[PDB]
Formats: sequence, structure tokens, C-alpha cells
Amino acid sequence: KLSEEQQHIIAILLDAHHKTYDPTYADFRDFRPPVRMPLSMLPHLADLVSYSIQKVIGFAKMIPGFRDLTSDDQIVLLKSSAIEVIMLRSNQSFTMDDMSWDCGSQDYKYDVTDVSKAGHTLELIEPLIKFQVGLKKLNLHEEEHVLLMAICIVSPDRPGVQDAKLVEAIQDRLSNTLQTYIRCRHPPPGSHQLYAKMIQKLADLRSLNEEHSKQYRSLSFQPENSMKLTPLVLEVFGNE
Amino acid sequence: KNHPMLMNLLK
Ligand SMILES: C=C1[C@H](O)CC(=C/C=C2\CCC[C@]3(C)/C(=C(\C)CCCC(C)(C)O)CC[C@@H]23)C[C@H]1O
Repeated sequence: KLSEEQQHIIAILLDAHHKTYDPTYADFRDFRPPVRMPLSMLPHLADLVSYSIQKVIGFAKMIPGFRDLTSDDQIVLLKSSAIEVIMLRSNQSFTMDDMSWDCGSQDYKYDVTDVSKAGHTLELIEPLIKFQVGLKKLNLHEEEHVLLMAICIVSPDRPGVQDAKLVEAIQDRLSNTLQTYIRCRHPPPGSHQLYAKMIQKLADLRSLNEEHSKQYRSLSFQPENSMKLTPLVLEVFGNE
Repeated sequence: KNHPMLMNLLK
């Protein structure tokens, strides 16, 4: 069964996610408006990414053990994982009905063309959509989804990590919780090789991160596009 | 590298 510590860990991460992910998307009204006519969707989508980084941070601070890391390592982990957790957490709004992210209204429904109108190409978008479909298809429990985000953040192999032993230790506690959760609470047939498939998604996220990094470097290098970004996005993803 | 915003949000 799940130990009391494992049950504790899950409860904390569920609550953390609930406190940082508003399924009504009410705060979207505060963003620069979407424009679908250049890079017309960049102001709206940069604000959405900026907002999302803040939420990912609020979630990360609540991960059991994350507080025991130094601020240096906290920074390295958040900076390397931010885009990956945003792509992960975005699965909640993603829908296979029409391959889009549906955040409540037609204004806040983003399709492949919207993403391309933020300065990114199919080199990123096609694998991103394929990621989202394969992730959807796993039909994760919310418990598994929040554990996966947390494991994504506390990855010891991120470049610049100083205390990799401690990061690996925190991650192992989460990974063991997820494996045990799948065994005890996820019924077959759904549970078939589920953990291995979740870890494969973390691998897919690394390739998405690399490609995002490449396209962002190129996008932000043009000072007219970097003007469209936010101070937080620049700090987290880079300022040329 | 200096990450005052990230640092601030991390508390
Ligand atoms: C709150 C939510 C998530 O945090 C974010 C979300 C969707 C995330 C998306 C869909 C549109 C494109 C977007 C924002 C995306 C990009 C346009 C690429 C990053 C753009 C930039 C930072 C400018 O490189 C990465 C994640 C993608 C909706 C909702 O689930």
C-alpha cells in the first residue's frame, strides 16, 4: 500500500496544484489580448507563459523536500524545467477533439496556427502536439499528473545542479511514490507499463526543451520580438 | 547569473 508519508506527499502535491492551476482560467483576462489576423499572438502567449512560470514556481515551492535545497539549486531546477512543466500542465486544457488548448472561451482557445503566430515553427509544434496526444492518451489520474510535474522539476541531471545527490534523493522519494501509486490505485488495463510511459514523456520533454530553447534563442535575438516578452520570461529563458 | 525575480518568487 501507500505509506502515510506517500499519502502525505500526494495530498500536498494535489493541494499545491489546486492552489496554482485555476481550471476556470479567470486570470487570462489580465493578459494582453490575443490577436489572430508579424507574430500577432506573441504578446498574449508571452503573458500566458509568464503567468505560467509564476504558477509553476508556486507549485515547486510546495514539493516535499524542495525547501531543503539551496536557493542556487532551486533556481537551476526551475530555470531548466519551466518550459517542460508548462507543456505538462497545459495537458489539462489540451483537447484531442480538435488538437487545441481550450481555456474556456474561443478567445482563449489555441491551435497550431496560434502557436506559429508566437514565433515558433512546426519543428517544435508537431512534436509538441504529438506529445500532448500521447500524454492525453495515458488518461492520467490527477495524482499521477502532479507527481509527474514534481519529478520533472526535481531532476538531478539538469546542467548546473550542485547537490545532485540531494536532488536525486528528493526525486527518488517522488518516483517511488508514483510507482507505488500506480500499483495500488491505478487499475489494469490502464496501468500497463504506465510508469515507463510516463518516464518516456520526461524524455520527450527534454527534446521539446532543446528545440524550444533553439527557437526562443532565435526569436529573442530580434530586439523587436524581445520587446514583446515579459521581464520574467527574459530572466528565465534568456536575454540574448 | 542574477535572477532577482525568480529568487523573489522562490522566497
Ligand atoms: C494554464 C495553462 C498552462 O499553464 C499553459 C496553457 C497552454 C500552453 C501552451 C499552448 C499555447 C502555446 C504555448 C504557450 C507555448 C508557446 C507559444 C511556446 C513558448 C513561447 C515563448 C516563451 C515565447 O518561446 C508553450 C506552451 C504552450 C494553457 C493552460 O493549460
